[PDB]
Amino acid sequence: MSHQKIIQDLIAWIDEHIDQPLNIDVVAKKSGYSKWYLQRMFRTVTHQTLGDYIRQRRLLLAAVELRTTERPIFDIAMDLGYVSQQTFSRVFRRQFDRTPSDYRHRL
Amino acid sequence: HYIGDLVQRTEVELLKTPNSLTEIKDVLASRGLSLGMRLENWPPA
Amino acid sequence: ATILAEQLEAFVDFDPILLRPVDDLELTVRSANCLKAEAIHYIGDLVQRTEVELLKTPNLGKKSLTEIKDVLASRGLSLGMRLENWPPASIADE
Repeated sequence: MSHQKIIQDLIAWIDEHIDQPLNIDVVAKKSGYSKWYLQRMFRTVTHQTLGDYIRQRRLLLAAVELRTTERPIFDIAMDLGYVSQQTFSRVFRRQFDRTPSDYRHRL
Repeated sequence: HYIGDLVQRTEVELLKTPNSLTEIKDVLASRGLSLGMRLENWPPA
Repeated sequence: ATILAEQLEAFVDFDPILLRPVDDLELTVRSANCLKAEAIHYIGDLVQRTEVELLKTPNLGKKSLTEIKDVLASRGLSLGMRLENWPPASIADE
């Protein structure tokens, strides 16, 4: 089994469990590998990062929880690896170039 | 309408009404409660 | 009162999706793509293996306990239950 089949399984590993507290100590242990070694092979298969991409699906989930659900900004961050919305609102100007308040207005 | 309904409607449910997130955490910790409980067979009325 | 009560004793009077691949069983995302990597490419091999090591492999997590047991609750299948004839001649992988 080549490693390009490993990371193909890893793209369906998280697509249901980004609302869960999913950390690297779960992803590495339930893959059969170590904590660091999964990140070296992750570059040569999809050209992007791993610890930011789980945020990139988490910040994708916050936008589809804002354009559909009435949940506030402060405690969507509580389930997605943040302890407050102060940093969680800040990276959204990097990921989608918008404010977490301004997305729901422009339809 | 209920105090026990307010614990079902967690802290990711209340804040978008116009016109307290830290004050409710003070008023629960004074009298021994918590926010975000999951209840069952409620309300029985 | 036993002397008295002994005087009154004469006066008191085939399933279609069991033969299905796991990835086309209409489940959630990480409930189906983790069975085929442990020689379970059918539904018949999942019901006949011990659960105290199957979820403890480094491919399956904690949230998969429900949906495997969701199939196992309705039709009447048991944990580690043997079957009469699940496997046909056609077996494959991805």
